Amino acid sequence: GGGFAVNYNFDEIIDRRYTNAMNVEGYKGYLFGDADTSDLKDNDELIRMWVADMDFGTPEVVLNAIRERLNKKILGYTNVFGSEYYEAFVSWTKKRYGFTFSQEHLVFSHGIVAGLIELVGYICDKDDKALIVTPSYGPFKMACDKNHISTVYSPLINHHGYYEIDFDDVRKKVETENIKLCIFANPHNPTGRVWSEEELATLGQIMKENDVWLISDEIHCDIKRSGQSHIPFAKAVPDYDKIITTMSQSKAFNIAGLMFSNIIIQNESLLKTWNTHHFGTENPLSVVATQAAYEKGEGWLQAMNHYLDDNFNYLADFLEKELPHAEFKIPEATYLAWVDLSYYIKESMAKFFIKNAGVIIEGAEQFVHNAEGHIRINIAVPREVMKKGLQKIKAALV
Amino acid sequence: YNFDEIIDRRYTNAMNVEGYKGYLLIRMWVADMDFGTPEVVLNAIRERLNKKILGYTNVFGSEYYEAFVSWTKKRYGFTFSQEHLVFSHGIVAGLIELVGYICDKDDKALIVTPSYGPFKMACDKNHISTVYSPLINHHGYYEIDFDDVRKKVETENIKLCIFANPHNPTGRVWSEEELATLGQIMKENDVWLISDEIHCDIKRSGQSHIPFAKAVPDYDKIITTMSQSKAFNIAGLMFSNIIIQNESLLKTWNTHHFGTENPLSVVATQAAYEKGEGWLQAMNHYLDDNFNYLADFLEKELPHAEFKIPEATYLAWVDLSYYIKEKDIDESMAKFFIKNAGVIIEGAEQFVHNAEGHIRINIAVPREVMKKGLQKIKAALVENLY
Ligand SMILES: Cc1ncc(COP(=O)(O)O)c(C/N=C2\CONC2=O)c1O
Ligand SMILES: Cc1ncc(COP(=O)(O)O)c(C/N=C2\CONC2=O)c1O
Repeated sequence: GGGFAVNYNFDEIIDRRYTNAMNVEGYKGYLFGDADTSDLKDNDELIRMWVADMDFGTPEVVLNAIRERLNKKILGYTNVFGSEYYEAFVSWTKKRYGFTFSQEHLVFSHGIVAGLIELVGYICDKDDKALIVTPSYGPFKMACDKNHISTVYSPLINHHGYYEIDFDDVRKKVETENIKLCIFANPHNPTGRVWSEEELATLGQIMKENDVWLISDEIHCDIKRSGQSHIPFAKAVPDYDKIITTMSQSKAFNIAGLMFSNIIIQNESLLKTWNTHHFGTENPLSVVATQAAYEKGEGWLQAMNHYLDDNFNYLADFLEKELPHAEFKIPEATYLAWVDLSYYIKESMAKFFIKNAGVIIEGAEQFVHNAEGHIRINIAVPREVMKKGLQKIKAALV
Repeated sequence: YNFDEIIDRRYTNAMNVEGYKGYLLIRMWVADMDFGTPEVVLNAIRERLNKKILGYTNVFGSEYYEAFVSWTKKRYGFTFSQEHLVFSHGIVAGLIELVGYICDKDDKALIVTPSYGPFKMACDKNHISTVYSPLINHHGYYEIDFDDVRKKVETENIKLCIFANPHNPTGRVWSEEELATLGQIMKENDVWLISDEIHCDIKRSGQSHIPFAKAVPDYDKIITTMSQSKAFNIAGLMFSNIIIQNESLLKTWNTHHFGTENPLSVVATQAAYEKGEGWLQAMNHYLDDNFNYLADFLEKELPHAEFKIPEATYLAWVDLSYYIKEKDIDESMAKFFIKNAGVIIEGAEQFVHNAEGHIRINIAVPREVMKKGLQKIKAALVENLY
């Protein structure tokens, strides 16, 4: 059955020390690069609310699938054979979004950023340009950089944390610049928008009219407030084979470390390129984990989302009371809160909050453009941890 | 340990079982083992699952480095610097990336042949042309043609040599003298060398491994790749070591490399270094006994085949030229043996060049499986021969 009867405990404090977790160990390198961080007090017991992995356990249904695979004793060369994996994945997309795609069109990457890097290389020639809306998940730009593809930004319009696409701006840029590709988060990181069919259709008709490819990164699509629906870009715009879809269970099931992602490529030419040029076999533990999420993970994921919704409600009340000049809207999707602290801001905000709050967040410097004065707070943590972090953030701003 | 155990590989999406009607029944083909990954490794992965979260991971601090370098020191007297250790998702992914950084459009790569095929495919993926130096064959004992290598390096724009130490498919464990001589050629011509040492811990009693960078310590363009994937039967975990001693290339890697690591892959690999030596020694003893049977079997039952016990690997390289000519076999020997023996092997076609007439037999299998496979191979060859 679907996992609805089990009581889960999202309040559980799970120790992440001595696990080589980037969340615990690697904030200085990620946030500050090669810069000197000697001014940071090494012995600060930091509350982690930065990188997008969860402090909630990967559900036992997923972990038990990995255990059963280990019991088969050999961890040799693996690939996705037959149709069982495909059937599990398309069953999920059909059921949840009315989205179907052919088995031939499904290929695999070792995480979605690796997929983006490879895709951009195949799609874009040296003098082609890519468009992103801003603020943006940073690896969308890094994937272009890695391929020597220049990026153009279209800043989203912001009303008090409710963001929308400036279609006039996108259209102008697509028409006047050599834009070959748009990389797009549906739903959006860091703003949390769940795009409507109408928004996606409007963007799709700009892309079709201008022969622009669009990669829809839907990795956050199953993390959303109760009652929200997700519409895949390729469902909203079903008449264009240059929409590529990326989805995984990494975010939803807290298995980013397993590096196994779905890429749906509807363009026969690009698919041939992928098929003949893509190198890599698959990790058996990663594939069994992901398949287990699709087949068995429904109940747990619902419970996780319900708990997150209560965390967002607490956060909203907390900000209203304790930081009334901050601006926040509960996002429609993701476990990431985007908070405008422009009023309180008088060095990078990530450095500020580590030094002055003992809290690790992400700031404007992590989101490319159009992010001034904001932080991103990861609240996929026990409510008690979130409370402690919010208290420290508040103390530092006042 | 019970290396005789028959482990079911069906319903595990294993290439070895599902893929052979695609890469081109008793399975003796692709290089993973039918021996279980050792419990000391599996139990490390189980312990890591008990920590509940499988999030973003990298190699932090020095415990991994300490484990790996203690292994290389103990076993080969080889040490290297922590700063020079980076990671790839398997060695072929690492080769593809390294070739891209090292070589430009009109640089060529050199490989000795016969070769592991992905050495050439790593060059093809980077649009780098490959040049072949055929090894010299003395009745299944292979040697480098130093005259040929010297010529090719001097008279063509060879930027990189990709080298297997020990060698696949011939099994050669190169001597200090061989490595020193080859290294000096490369040093004098300013040629990068990638020494792929993935088979280095699978070797006969009485054979000792010398890393290329140990034999040739004063040339910083020797790159070493090592893994526990072959030795511990964990190729599915896709996690590999690369030792880059050249500061410019290391800077390029650190700036341009993308990827995090799989926590289950890292724990597994670290466990093999920290706890694996006893199982590995036992496995090697059992493999040696498989080779002794194979050598006896071929001498008695297929006397026209040419075969030498390989110094390393679990892979037997067998010249069947005599039989192919006498029978006028006009299909690949992998098709021949699937159809006529019900045995899957790798034919000459998988090994780039200088391979015609040979097959490669994987004998990292229970001894009774190997015996059954060798019986069927022999029967298909001697049918209607005197
Ligand atoms: C839009 C988007 N695409 C792709 C990825 C990568 O997912 P993977 O396949 O690597 O699991 C992320 C991860 N979000 C990152 C992780 O750290 N903070 C973030 O926002 C993301 O937000
Ligand atoms: C010399 C050499 N290098 C690298 C690899 C790749 O190892 P990975 O990092 O992927 O574990 C192999 C695997 N040998 C292959 C595997 O199948 N048949 C063969 O000959 C090999 O022989």
